[PDB]
Amino acid sequence: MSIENLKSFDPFADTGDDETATSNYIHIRIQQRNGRKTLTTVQGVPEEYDLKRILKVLKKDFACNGNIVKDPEMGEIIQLQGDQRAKVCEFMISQLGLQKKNIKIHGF
Repeated sequence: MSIENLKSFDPFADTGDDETATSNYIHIRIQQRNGRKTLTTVQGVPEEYDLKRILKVLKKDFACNGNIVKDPEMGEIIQLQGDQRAKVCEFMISQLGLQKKNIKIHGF
């Protein structure tokens, strides 16, 4: 037998936030010719996900050609072809870890 030693409480504490610089966490530029061929570019991919990992998973998922390009603004614009825009955004954020601190959208 014991003397009031059941259901012991324990600490929990909390984490520590920290902001470096807000302006754009994920770039997204769409381009079309008012026809059928749909194209969408994206940038800001982390190191954990290379162009080969995104091109292999995208092409294997729903055949989403995810190649890379070099623009005069940076030189790493990941070009993604396919009518799965909302998908690339849902998969990018869901895979990035709920990243929405900022988004650089292009204006055509």
